Amino acid sequence: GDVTVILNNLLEGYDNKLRPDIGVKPTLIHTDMYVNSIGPVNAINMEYTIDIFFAQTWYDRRLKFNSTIKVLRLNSNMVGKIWIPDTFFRNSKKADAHWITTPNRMLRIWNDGRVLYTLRLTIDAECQLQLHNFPMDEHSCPLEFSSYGYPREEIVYQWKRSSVEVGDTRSWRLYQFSFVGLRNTTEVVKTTSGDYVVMSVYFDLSRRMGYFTIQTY
Amino acid sequence: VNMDYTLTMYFQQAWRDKRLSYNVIPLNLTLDNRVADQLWVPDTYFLNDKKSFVHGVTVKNRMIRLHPDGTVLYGLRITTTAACMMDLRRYPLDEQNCTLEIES
Amino acid sequence: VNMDYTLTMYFQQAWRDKRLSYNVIPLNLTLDNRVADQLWVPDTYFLNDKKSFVHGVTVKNRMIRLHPDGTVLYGLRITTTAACMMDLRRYPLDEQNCTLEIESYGYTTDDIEFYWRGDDNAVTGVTKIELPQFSIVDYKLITKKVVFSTGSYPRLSLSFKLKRNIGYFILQTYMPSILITILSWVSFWINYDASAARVALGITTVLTMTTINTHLRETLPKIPYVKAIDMYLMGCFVFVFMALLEYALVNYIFFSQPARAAAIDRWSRIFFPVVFSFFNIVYWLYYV
Amino acid sequence: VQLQQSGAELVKPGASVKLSCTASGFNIKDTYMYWVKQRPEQGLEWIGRIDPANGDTKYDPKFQGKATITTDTFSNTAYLQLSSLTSEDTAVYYCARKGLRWAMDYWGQGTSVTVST
Amino acid sequence: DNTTVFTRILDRLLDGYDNRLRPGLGERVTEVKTDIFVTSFGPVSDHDMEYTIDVFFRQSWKDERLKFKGPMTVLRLNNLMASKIWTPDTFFHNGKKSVAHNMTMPNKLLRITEDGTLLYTMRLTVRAECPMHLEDFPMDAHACPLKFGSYAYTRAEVVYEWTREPARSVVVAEDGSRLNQYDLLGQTVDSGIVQSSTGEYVVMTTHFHLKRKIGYFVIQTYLPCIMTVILSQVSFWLNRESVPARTVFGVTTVLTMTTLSISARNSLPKVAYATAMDWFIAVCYAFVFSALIEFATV
Amino acid sequence: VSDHDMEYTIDVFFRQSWKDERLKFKGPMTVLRLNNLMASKIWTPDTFFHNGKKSVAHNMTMPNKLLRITEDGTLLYTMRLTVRAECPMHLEDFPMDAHACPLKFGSYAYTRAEVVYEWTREPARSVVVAEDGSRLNQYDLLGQTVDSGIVQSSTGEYVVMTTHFHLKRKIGYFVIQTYLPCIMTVILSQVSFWLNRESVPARTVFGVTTVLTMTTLSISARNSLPKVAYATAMDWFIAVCYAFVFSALIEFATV
Amino acid sequence: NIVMTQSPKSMSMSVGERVTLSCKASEYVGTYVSWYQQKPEQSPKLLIYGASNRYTGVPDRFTGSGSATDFTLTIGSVQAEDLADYHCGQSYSYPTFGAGTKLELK
Ligand SMILES: *[C@@H]1O[C@H](CO)[C@@H](O[C@@H]2O[C@H](CO)[C@@H](O[C@@H]3O[C@H](CO[C@H]4O[C@H](CO[C@H]5O[C@H](CO)[C@@H](O)[C@H](O)[C@@H]5O[C@H]5O[C@H](CO)[C@@H](O)[C@H](O)[C@@H]5O)[C@@H](O)[C@H](O[C@H]5O[C@H](CO)[C@@H](O)[C@H](O)[C@@H]5O)[C@@H]4O)[C@@H](O)[C@H](O[C@H]4O[C@H](CO)[C@@H](O)[C@H](O)[C@@H]4O[C@H]4O[C@H](CO)[C@@H](O)[C@H](O)[C@@H]4O[C@H]4O[C@H](CO)[C@@H](O)[C@H](O)[C@@H]4O)[C@@H]3O)[C@H](O)[C@H]2NC(C)=O)[C@H](O)[C@H]1NC(C)=O
Ligand SMILES: CCCCCCCCCCCCCCCCCCCC(=O)O[C@H](COC(=O)CCCCCCCCCCCCCC)COP(=O)(O)OCCN
Ligand SMILES: CCCCCCCCCCCCCCCCCCCC(=O)O[C@H](COC(=O)CCCCCCCCCCCCCC)COP(=O)(O)OCCN
Ligand SMILES: *[C@@H]1O[C@H](CO)[C@@H](O[C@@H]2O[C@H](CO)[C@@H](O[C@@H]3O[C@H](CO)[C@@H](O)[C@H](O)[C@@H]3O)[C@H](O)[C@H]2NC(C)=O)[C@H](O)[C@H]1NC(C)=O
Ligand SMILES: *[C@@H]1O[C@H](CO)[C@@H](O[C@@H]2O[C@H](CO)[C@@H](O[C@@H]3O[C@H](CO)[C@@H](O)[C@H](O)[C@@H]3O)[C@H](O)[C@H]2NC(C)=O)[C@H](O)[C@H]1NC(C)=O
Ligand SMILES: *[C@@H]1O[C@H](CO)[C@@H](O[C@@H]2O[C@H](CO)[C@@H](O)[C@H](O)[C@H]2NC(C)=O)[C@H](O)[C@H]1NC(C)=O
Ligand SMILES: C[C@]12CC[C@H](OS(=O)(=O)O)CC1=CC[C@@H]1[C@@H]2CC[C@]2(C)C(=O)CC[C@@H]12
Ligand SMILES: *[C@@H]1O[C@H](CO)[C@@H](O)[C@H](O)[C@H]1NC(C)=O
Ligand SMILES: *[C@@H]1O[C@H](CO)[C@@H](O)[C@H](O)[C@H]1NC(C)=O
Repeated sequence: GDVTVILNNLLEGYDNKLRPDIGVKPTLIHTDMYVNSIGPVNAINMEYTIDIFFAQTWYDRRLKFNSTIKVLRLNSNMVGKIWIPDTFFRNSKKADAHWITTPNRMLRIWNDGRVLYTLRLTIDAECQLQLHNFPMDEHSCPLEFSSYGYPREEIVYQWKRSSVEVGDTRSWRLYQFSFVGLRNTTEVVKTTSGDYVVMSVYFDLSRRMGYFTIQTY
Repeated sequence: VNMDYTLTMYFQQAWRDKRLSYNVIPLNLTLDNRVADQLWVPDTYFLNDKKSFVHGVTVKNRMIRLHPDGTVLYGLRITTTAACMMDLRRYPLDEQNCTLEIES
Repeated sequence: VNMDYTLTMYFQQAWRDKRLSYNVIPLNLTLDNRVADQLWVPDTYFLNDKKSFVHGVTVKNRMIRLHPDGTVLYGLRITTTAACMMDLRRYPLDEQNCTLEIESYGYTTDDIEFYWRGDDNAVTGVTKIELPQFSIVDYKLITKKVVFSTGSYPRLSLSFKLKRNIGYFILQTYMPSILITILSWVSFWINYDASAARVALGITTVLTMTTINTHLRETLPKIPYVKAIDMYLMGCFVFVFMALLEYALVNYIFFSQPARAAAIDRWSRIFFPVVFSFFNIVYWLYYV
Repeated sequence: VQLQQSGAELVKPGASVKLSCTASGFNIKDTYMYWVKQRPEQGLEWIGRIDPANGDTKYDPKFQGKATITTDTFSNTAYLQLSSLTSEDTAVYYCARKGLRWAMDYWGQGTSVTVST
Repeated sequence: DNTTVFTRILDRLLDGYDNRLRPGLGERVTEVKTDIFVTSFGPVSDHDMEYTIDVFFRQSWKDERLKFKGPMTVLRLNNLMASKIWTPDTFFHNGKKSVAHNMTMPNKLLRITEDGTLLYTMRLTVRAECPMHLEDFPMDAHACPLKFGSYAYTRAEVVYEWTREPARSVVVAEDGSRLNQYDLLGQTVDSGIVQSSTGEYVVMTTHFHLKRKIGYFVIQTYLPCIMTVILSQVSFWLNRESVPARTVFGVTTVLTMTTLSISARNSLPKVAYATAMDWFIAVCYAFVFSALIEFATV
Repeated sequence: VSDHDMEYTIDVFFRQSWKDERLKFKGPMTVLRLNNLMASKIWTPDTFFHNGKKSVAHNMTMPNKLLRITEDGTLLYTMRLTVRAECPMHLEDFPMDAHACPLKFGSYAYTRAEVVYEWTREPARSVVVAEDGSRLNQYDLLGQTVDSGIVQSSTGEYVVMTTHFHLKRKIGYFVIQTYLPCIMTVILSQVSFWLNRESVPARTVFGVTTVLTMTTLSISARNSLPKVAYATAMDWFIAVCYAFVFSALIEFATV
Repeated sequence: NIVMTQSPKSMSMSVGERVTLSCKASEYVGTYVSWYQQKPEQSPKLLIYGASNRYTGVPDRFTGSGSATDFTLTIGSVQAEDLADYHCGQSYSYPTFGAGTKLELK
């Protein structure tokens, strides 16, 4: 009906290569998560699998419409036509989105340009476990993400108050360890390209004794 | 056993394209990584790699940043399984010399 | 362990499209393999495949070939890892039979018709297949019309019959157990006064047998029934255990009456090989 | 949205009665159509359902052969025909359509059949 | 020359169609009638606590923008037309790595009925998660779930529903059982609503009840354990003068029990509680150790 | 060279060159060293390896390809690709065998009447091997041997370019892992004869342990090779050593 | 055939008190138990579709409570027009209803 007209007017004269406010101010991106399950923490490879629902929300004054409908709710068919920040996880050995049956993505464009972009991820993050005190050892190892090409002067990330929210913590594949808590952190790193805003989520794992108690002791 | 090593790097190249030169604005443009399919980028390959891939989450992990004088800055995030033959005649008191060769 | 098998084939299909009919040039056109993305090709899929791919070096290995009357030929070079559910109740003396079901996905039987071209020379290159373990005994081509809740779709089936070779297993797992039993039999020619020698024999033999068994089971999946090799190993272990318990029975009544002990040792020397040969013969006649 | 059943019937024992249920407000090809009987002062009882898009009809094991359910997509009607009836099935027959969670949201009004002489 | 008229029909269908808008965007909640046909229940990986399942995932909604009037009633179109229309974005809530088959062409289907009722089936290989409580190993029974819902569409927009009676929706083929270790008993479907930070979503659930087969564990753990215990108790009928014989019996039986415990614990995931087989092996170890202690006392 | 799969990996620079008269040009330059995406807009032969299993065409960072259009229409098209080809082996002389692993490649869909292949240089000097280009841990590459032939499929009559790589296994590893322990076990079993006859437990232990060791060794040594249905040479050696050991045990029993 | 044992058979209760009805299924019925309210000389009206989901137009004093086999219908402040039969019917399989509970005022 008229939603087609709105969607056509939003993409007329739209360049998805230019971040919103390209020459004015940095783009503030609010990031949230939802940890489905923290997969097996195998110490041999110093890695651990995690499955999350990464949500990024920012303001785009170009996707600003004026109609009776307040919010436009869209699937992954319009994600490749607007600007999308290039958030990558700096400590992920191998990670990939989900594509069955349709690309697991969500795009919600509010009335004042506020965009929400949500996707499903399975990240094999890396953390060098200090294997002293084994098997009576406790680790707290992170998941770090930041923009790739945009330095601190262009893209600034910022946690929400209730950003990271774990699930049930019971149907997870944490066999040898036990989830005890988490904490979010924001810092600034220096690279050959520029200064980047690096966000981190630290998960605290405590190795529960058992398997080793009955396997070797 | 496989005689190879795996490394993850931020491979970055910098050339000067006199066609992508502008002077009306003074800032360094950082375009979306989808414009790297419309520009010219050098055909750099690693000779002794076996399996390689540019990370692709949440987008294709590459940067393409122009400068007002034409300088193009093109970065990737690669994970190469470079092959290096090892001489184990003094195992385990041995020193391996594993290299990575970058060629056009 | 995965109950699958990988086969590489040159899969060719031939239909008749009247829209691709030309009567100007008299030669059978052979176009680049990229024009197949602009024609109609049937939606054929293998029902029992798990991981397959068209070889893509140096190009996508496919052939498209028109004819001046509309006939289209369309070949691919596929490598399917089909699923092969095996009944291992006779392993390793077993003959397997697992198929390759070729069905059309979208089009019912009132929209497409599958048929082997030649109907007996359709599948070639089977008598040149040299497997390291099995050996193709027979192959059959079938034509059916399966029924799902969305219609009745055509189906072709290509079925092999692989008979497993027994040389490797006779070499690796039957002979060591047989020779371990022969060694266990030596414990009867030793005098019954020797308590360490005979015990050493019987205990080393027992442990050896059981370890061999456990190791042999690591190469197979968690199959809940008793294979043939498992039956042989259990019989050999029973024979070893009986030898050890016959030395123990001799050692029990040795001090009381050595005549009975010597008689039992003679009877064992005579009747362990006889019972073992009888069991071995009935085994190799029940399975072969 | 509005299901109109037939009127009351006074049928002799040993005959066949065909009750009609006209659906106004929707198309019967979208949902199923259940037929329910209820004897006086007793619980509801299922007779059978029909999928008007195909014609697949399922019946209660104790109603198989006695009743048959047909449809008419042009007039959006469901017909229930009682093949052979005794003097005991003097109940009230309701016509219902399946709802959201497989419930029967919209019922008919009831054609109270009567078997006597 | 039906090709031209059917091309005209298709071009009229897609003329003025927006595949970014669900059918009935303003005045309706889309009703997706799903269905599943399990062609083969794959092997339940006990190490990863996952399981594979090969399905014919069927969906069917009502699109009023795809009404036509021609010679045919049902348009059995190609799987490439399904990308130019709106199709629900059903994702599996617990699937780990699902693949959609592309041999030899995309294994999909699309039948557009004349009144707009669509039908869209896919052939999937879902590797879902089956959390297991291995406290009765190897006499345990599991209920492996399969939850699928919509992404980006809350409950006020896209509601899912089974297409037949919920008891007859999930069908399993007769010969489709790649289970070598377990034994599939039956399915059990259910429909609920999950809250979230974004909205309320409809979630369809399907549990496949399993039951492990104890034959292999019997053969490879319980028989060797019992035989070792017997071989150990044999050391009591030997005379007291033969010390080395009984010492060999005891030591070798203790070593055999140790290696049996080791080989029995390797099959299971690295779990941090004690299973039933663990208790059996502990008791057999206690018996052999007590036999050795009794011989030492004698 | 993987012995279990009877396959071998190779990493080549596949160069091809034909003459397309539709690409004649006269300009300031003689040759045009164009990108690798221009090669997707012209005709390029569809060469495939008749005995390849899973070959990859490297595209790191860009697609690894090369296209040079000479001014007279002559094209040069080079690819960099890893081929995982098949190599059926006859292991009756294991571990003292020698193989000739082939690399056959021809065209797909173009018969002999349409596309014919040839070597660019002399057939002896075509397939070149780099000096430091050898990842053979166990084997030893002797030399290449090329040939051209004509095969017949169900579709037509094609031209097949064959290349054999002559390999010769190194016995160094198998000596120390199988033949030395077997010989040492045989010697250890023959030591039992020099012991005194009044020491039954010692000689019995010798015999039973030597037999157990021989059994474990015969099981371990077979694990390396694929499950073939004939007896290799190492298997014959192991069988003879097992014979000797068992005969020594039976000689102690007789004594 | 799934049978639904509904309890009690017939209850009498005064105005304004909380009341509860129980419906125990024989086999498994996930949440496909519906509650219908049939007033005398009328057709049954759907109250609770699925377990614990009021139908459009149902007062908030009706509440469902679901499980695998046991289901409950609780009415809160009971008014004077709630004197009718209350049938529970599963739909996980071919629909089978319960016997119904004659609610009464006293
Ligand atoms: C070296 O060579 C390598 C091999 O060539 C090469 O890898 C290839 O890279 C390219 C580019 O990076 C990949 O192509 C992209 O893939 C994206 C997603 O990839 C995932 O999925 C593919 C499989 O793709 C199927 O499934 C998706 C999801 O359903 C479909 O969207 C696809 O179309 C495709 O569907 C077909 O196949 C199905 C069977 O699988 C059928 O069922 C179906 O019916 C179709 O027939 C996987 O293979 C990927 O795995 C690989 O990549 C991951 C990355 O992490 C690796 O980890 C992994 O190991 C594998 O390597 C992965 O899982 C596509 O989304 C993408 O297409 C979009 O983008 C392009 C460019 O922007 C658009 O032009 C295009 O139109 C698509 O955009 C539309 O759709 C998106 C949906 O999100 C919309 O948001 C967007 O707005 C747009 O919609 C608009 O247009 C639509 C029409 O296009 C229209 O319908 C809409 O309405 C709207 O108008 C692109 O295809 C390719 O997959 C890789 N291949 C392999 C084998 O990896 C590698 O890069 C090379 N290296 C270098 C250094 O160069
Ligand atoms: C339903 C059964 C479930 C039980 C679970 C485990 C049980 C283990 C197996 C049974 C234990 C003993 C069996 C019964 C006792 C034997 C009867 C005669 C022995 C006897 O007379 O008692 C003294 C103890 O000897 C002995 O028998 C010494 C050994 C007994 C215990 C040794 C401790 C071993 C610890 C095992 C655990 C270690 C690892 C576990 C993971 C001998 O001498 P006396 O002079 O005192 O007799 C006094 C008279 N003259
Ligand atoms: C159960 C106990 C086990 C535990 C430990 C056992 C062994 C430890 C004993 C320590 C001392 C042993 C002495 C060994 C010296 C070094 C062994 C390296 C062998 C080796 O790799 O040489 C290959 C020579 O190939 C050849 O041509 C050699 C093959 C011919 C071997 C002849 C065998 C001797 C038979 C006569 C024995 C007489 C018995 C008494 C009657 C190399 O080969 P490459 O391919 O790397 O190239 C290079 C030249 N070829
Ligand atoms: C799954 O199988 C289907 C069909 O076999 C594949 O579809 C094919 O995908 C390729 C690449 O996207 C298409 O080629 C493209 O054609 C466009 C012109 O429309 C051109 O601009 C592009 O540069 C590219 O050459 C091809 O047309 C298409 N074929 C069909 C019949 O749709 C699909 O890629 C396969 N997916 C996977 C993951 O293997
Ligand atoms: C391997 O296993 C397959 C699967 O069981 C065997 O296929 C079966 O072959 C027989 C004989 O060709 C088929 O019987 C035929 O049935 C039709 C039914 O009308 C009848 O007209 C024929 O005269 C014949 O009786 C049987 O249907 C077929 N199985 C299925 C499921 O269709 C195959 O024979 C086995 N052997 C080999 C070497 O593959
Ligand atoms: C996640 O990040 C937010 C933002 O940094 C943290 O919220 C702050 O919490 C501290 C103490 O709890 C307050 O003093 C601040 O006022 C909060 N800031 C905002 C913007 O709300 C939150 O604590 C972090 N979560 C953790 C560490 O678990
Ligand atoms: C031979 C065995 C038992 C099995 C083990 O032998 S091993 O070759 O497998 O380690 C350990 C071992 C060492 C000492 C051996 C013993 C068997 C019994 C013996 C001969 C006695 O009466 C006195 C010395 C004893
Ligand atoms: C652009 O990058 C160059 C490289 O260091 C830097 O000197 C210059 O300041 C940058 N431009 C701006 C506007 O910061
Ligand atoms: C085309 O193919 C047919 C069948 O293979 C053959 O009979 C005919 O001669 C071919 N045409 C030409 C021009 O070779």
